[PDB]
Amino acid sequence: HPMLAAVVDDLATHGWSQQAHFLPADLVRALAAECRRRDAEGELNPAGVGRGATQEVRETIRGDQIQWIDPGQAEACDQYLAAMDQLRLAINQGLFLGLEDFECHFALYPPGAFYRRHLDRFRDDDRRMVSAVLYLNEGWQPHDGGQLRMFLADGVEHDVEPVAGCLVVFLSGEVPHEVLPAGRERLSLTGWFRRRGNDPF
Amino acid sequence: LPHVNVGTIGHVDHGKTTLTAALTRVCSEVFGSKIDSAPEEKARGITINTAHVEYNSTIRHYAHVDCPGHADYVKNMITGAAQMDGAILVCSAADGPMPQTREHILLSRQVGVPYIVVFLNKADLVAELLELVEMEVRDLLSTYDFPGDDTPIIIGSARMALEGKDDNEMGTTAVKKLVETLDSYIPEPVRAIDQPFLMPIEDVFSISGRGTVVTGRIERGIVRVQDPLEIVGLRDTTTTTCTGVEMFRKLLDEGRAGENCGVLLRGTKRDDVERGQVLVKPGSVKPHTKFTAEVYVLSKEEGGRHTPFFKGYRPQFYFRTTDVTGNCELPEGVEMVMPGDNIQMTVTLIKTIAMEDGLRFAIREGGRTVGAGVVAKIIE
Ligand SMILES: Nc1nc2c(ncn2[C@@H]2O[C@H](COP(=O)(O)OP(=O)(O)O)[C@@H](O)[C@H]2O)c(=O)[nH]1
Ligand SMILES: O=C(O)CNC(=O)C(=O)O
Ligand SMILES: [Mg+2]
Ligand SMILES: [Mn+2]
Repeated sequence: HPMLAAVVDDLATHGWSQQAHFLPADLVRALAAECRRRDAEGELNPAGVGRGATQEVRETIRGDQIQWIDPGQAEACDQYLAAMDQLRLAINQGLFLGLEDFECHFALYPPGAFYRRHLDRFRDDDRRMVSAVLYLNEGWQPHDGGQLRMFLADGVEHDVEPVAGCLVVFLSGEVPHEVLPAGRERLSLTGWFRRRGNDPF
Repeated sequence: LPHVNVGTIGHVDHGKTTLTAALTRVCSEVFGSKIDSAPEEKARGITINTAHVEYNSTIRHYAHVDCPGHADYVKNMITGAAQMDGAILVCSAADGPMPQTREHILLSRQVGVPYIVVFLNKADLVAELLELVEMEVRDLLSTYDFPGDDTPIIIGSARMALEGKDDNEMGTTAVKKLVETLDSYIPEPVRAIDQPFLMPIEDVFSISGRGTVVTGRIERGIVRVQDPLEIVGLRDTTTTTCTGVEMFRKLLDEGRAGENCGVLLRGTKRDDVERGQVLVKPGSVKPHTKFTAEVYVLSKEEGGRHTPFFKGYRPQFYFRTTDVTGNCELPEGVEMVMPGDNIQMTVTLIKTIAMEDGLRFAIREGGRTVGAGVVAKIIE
């Protein structure tokens, strides 16, 4: 509750926020467990890059394996979606960003996979406003690599280890970032809040 | 260099795709002239098969839309994925007007395409029918309320121009002539920010101490502090003044097209305004309920219905930021409608909504999109 006020303040003053233990450890383990359960059934596939007709799996840019999440698949996820929707509304009431909906997927980087430097917002579609990433990895350590690296204002770089419970939120149109290789499995829940476009369809 | 949207329409095999390459070369020779790394998105929706090219004349910059299949033209024109400020109808002297020629002129009228310019292709193959063919097409246009008698018509062969290989005045010269015509006939379009203010309302808050706030993304125009405003839709129209614009906790003196912000009203109570309404420059847009609309029904494969529908279809019509139920009235002889098909209907809404000719909307049956339409003619 007060932890949401923090994210909203952070986005306002800095354009990004990280919060430790955003969800309780019990729910985080279940989200990690749902991710593994999916992998075990071949339901995660190579993630791609770009939009529309030029969307391609390019493995020299992005190598994580993914699956989109919808309501009714698992109560752990329903709980996640609910937390995220509480965030969406906080951000709307405090910053007037006009977030309408939320895309998110489970993401598994096998060891060696990475995601080169990029913006989350598409070059020719500006609907993405806020990015949110929740990590699910227990006993992470600096020798394991695999950090998100964010390029902030004034040349400043900031690394975030992908530690269970940790949530990172940033302005999708404004914070370039990349994921470095890791020596072990790297689970996460990445998504984007987005605002109105030019059409409903 | 102003940005003018343009595109080729006409029957198949008549040489649309060819006049497209032709235009690039004639301009590039006679008029000067990276991958996206962002993560993929969830859905995708309609698949628009659409090609794009760019070419510059001395006066202006053109964005050009060509399409493979007729069906592609229908989806792209109705959604706005291919919205033109003026269209280039391609018709051939060789064959003359054919079905998809009529359907496209008609379709352009429905969708609100302002201006149409004609290029009579395959002139190389001719004589004397050029007089007669112009007569026909001119009336063909006039039949659908385009200035068919006062419309420009350039004659030539794009395949020459493309190889050009100007043999008569019918080659490179005629394409130069077509571009010259676009420069002349199609007026510079009015930028969103130069249009009357409009903002569809999403949330409605009351921030302790500073009054009532409505949020959204501004569609067009500019709102400044102490601007008069109307709230239009779902309810009797109301007036108000803007007392501030907020964005990321910063106070601005004006809000601009494209910006997501909160607008502060004077006096207006939190319960006197709701999602779906639009915040508007007074007398700029009016409330309406009955209209004629071109609609494309989504395919099964595109997330649409698995089965047709019939008279008395009462689905949800999504206008900017909210749903509203509507009765559908099909033309005579029309009993069924197949997923992937497109047809005209007369819609009557349960409540009033802010609309103008040319407004795009979605049709939804239980949350998910099953059709996409555009407003053709306001009736009541
Ligand atoms: N001789 C001649 N053939 C043409 C001309 N324009 C188009 N064609 C022929 O029509 C073929 C296919 O036309 P295309 O441009 O694909 O028509 P579209 O379906 O309307 O795009 C071309 O490759 C040419 O063979 C022309 O000006 N002269
Ligand atoms: O995995 C991370 O830490 C960061 N996620 C992304 O950059 C992404 O999926 O767009
Ligand atoms: Mg073609
Ligand atoms: Mn990213």
